[PDB]
Amino acid sequence: MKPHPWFFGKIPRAKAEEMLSKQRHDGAFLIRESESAPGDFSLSVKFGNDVQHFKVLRDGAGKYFLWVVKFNSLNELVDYHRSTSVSRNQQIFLRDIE
Amino acid sequence: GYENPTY
Repeated sequence: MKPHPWFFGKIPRAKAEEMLSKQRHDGAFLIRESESAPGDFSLSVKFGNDVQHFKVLRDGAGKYFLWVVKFNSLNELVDYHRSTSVSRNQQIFLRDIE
Repeated sequence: GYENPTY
């Protein structure tokens, strides 16, 4: 296999926004390790002239999720949202950064 | 904050 181009580690929320604001297409995203919740992950996505942030939650069994559907890994959560919108307000499909 | 309610 090859590594994933979307894991940025501990990049500040502000820097994620600065980086994603420069992206060409809506849906461009990255997964970052939260600085507010040690051990927690956040999903940053470009949409128009904004950058939306989604908190990656974990249920009682340790599965990850954003809304209702649960995933056994960040990898599956990410791939799922390439075909299903991450947003409740508009259609936003995840696309790898350029 | 985040787009998805966190609690």
